[PDB]
Amino acid sequence: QIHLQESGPGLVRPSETLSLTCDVSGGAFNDAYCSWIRRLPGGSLEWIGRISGRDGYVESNPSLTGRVTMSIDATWKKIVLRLTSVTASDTATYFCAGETPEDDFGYYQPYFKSWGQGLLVTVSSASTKGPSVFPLAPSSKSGGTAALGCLVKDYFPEPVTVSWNSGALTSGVHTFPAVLQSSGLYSLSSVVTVPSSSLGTQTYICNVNHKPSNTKVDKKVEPKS
Amino acid sequence: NVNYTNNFPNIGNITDEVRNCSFNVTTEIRDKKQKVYALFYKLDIVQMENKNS
Amino acid sequence: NVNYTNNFPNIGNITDEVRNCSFNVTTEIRDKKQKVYALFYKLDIVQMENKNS
Amino acid sequence: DIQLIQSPSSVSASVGDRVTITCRSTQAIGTDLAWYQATPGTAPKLLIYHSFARHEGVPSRFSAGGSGSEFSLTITGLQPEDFATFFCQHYKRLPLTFGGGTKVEVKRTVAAPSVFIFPPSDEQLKSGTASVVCLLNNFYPREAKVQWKVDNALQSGNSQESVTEQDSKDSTYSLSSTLTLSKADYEKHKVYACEVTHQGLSSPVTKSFNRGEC
Ligand SMILES: *[C@@H]1O[C@H](CO)[C@@H](O)[C@H](O)[C@H]1NC(C)=O
Repeated sequence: QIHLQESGPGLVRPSETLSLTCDVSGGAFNDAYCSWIRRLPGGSLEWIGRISGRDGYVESNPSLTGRVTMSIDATWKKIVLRLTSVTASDTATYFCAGETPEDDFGYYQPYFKSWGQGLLVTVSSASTKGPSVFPLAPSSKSGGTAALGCLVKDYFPEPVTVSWNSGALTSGVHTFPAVLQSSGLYSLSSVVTVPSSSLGTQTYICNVNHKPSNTKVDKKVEPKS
Repeated sequence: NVNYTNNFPNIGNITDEVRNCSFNVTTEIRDKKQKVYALFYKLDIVQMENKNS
Repeated sequence: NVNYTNNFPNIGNITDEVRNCSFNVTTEIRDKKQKVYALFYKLDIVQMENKNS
Repeated sequence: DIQLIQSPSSVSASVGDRVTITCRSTQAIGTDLAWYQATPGTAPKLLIYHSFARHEGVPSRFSAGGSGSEFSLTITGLQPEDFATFFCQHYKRLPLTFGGGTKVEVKRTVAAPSVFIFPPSDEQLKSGTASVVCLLNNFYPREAKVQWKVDNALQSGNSQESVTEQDSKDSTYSLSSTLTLSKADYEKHKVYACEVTHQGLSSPVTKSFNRGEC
């Protein structure tokens, strides 16, 4: 079957020539073409230059004409790229896709059907280890509700697991989406939705379940009036 | 179509007497071709080799 | 060109009226193609899709 | 070389609505345009190839068609799975460009939020940066226009604003007003105030912050 999977090197460092490998589920591209797809975080996405599976020809993004190179050989299941000069806009979810070999309307029309797993490959400029937790103690125990929370700044690598109350979530807990920073590190402010009825008794301990650290720093509601 | 087709003579139908044919036409993209379909009678097409051509 | 050019009418010049077109066509040999560049006036040329050629 | 506006940018609809998305192309591309369904967390799947040929497997609810520079994909039987963005892809000329982004949203679960002020705890004050939060809980839609005054000014970046995506248990939105500002100017401005209004809020309120012990 023509099913695709790619991981390459994962999260990388800027100003370096990365190599994002990709694989096939046995559907050899003997006549079809393979291609890359870059999907920016949210919103739109951009197409990276496709490859000619049958021949040795390489097509590229006009703005990135010389930046992309791939390795092709007799086996059709091994497609690995050699993207050069990774930039700040390369932090996106890459993809693999297979060109239509034949159809009743046309033959090589790019209406990609087979698609890969897809992973978020970033361009974070530094490792910078892991996050820290910041409480959100309310003024009271305009509004009558007092909502606590947490702030987990500079977490790496993307992603890092977070839960609540050792997994024993009580009611309507949630987490904010991942947002990057200008320096390259990833920060988040894990604040939970709080009802305007049960106050002074509810507890929302923040479970930052980082892979090496895995700490469960306490966080409760207290007056700050 | 209408199956009855008001068949007074009931002689038959064109089916299995014409060969609905298509051929490639060039395009700007490298190695990409379309189909320009047409209908031709069997008396104006022959096959030499390369079955289904 | 020279500066004055003896501009009797002062009406303009061939710029924005002639185009430098550099296409590629065959020679007398059926298997030899060369980039032939020629000048054609804008009244002899129409613009088609992919609006850069 | 052929950008695709794909207007409108956003739309909210319920199950089995009659919302349509029209793809705006910079030049005529004939009928060479494809479609994709970007279900959250998954790769896009082709929906309408050749701009009118319905893909195999998927039903005929996708009332698509059109030729020239305009293409509309109207959905009849809207489904919970179909609530995802759509990207129409042209393939007539190189390079290939995708759609501009058309996120589709549920119409339901109109819930109102509750906003409050929250002073920094010990960990923020001892650390370099603290935060003043005007947390928004269970609101709708994504038009939370939080206003912040800091010495007669508003600053971005530290205003870590990222509204959560639509939920399935509550199908509403949660957003916080975290202001990660260092005490050099955070603690400098004694009094803060967040000005928020929301159409889901019948009576939007403005919350003002008092410096720490104050
Ligand atoms: C004609 O020459 C141009 C210039 O390199 C080239 O791009 C084009 O492919 C040529 N046309 C042919 C070989 O038919």
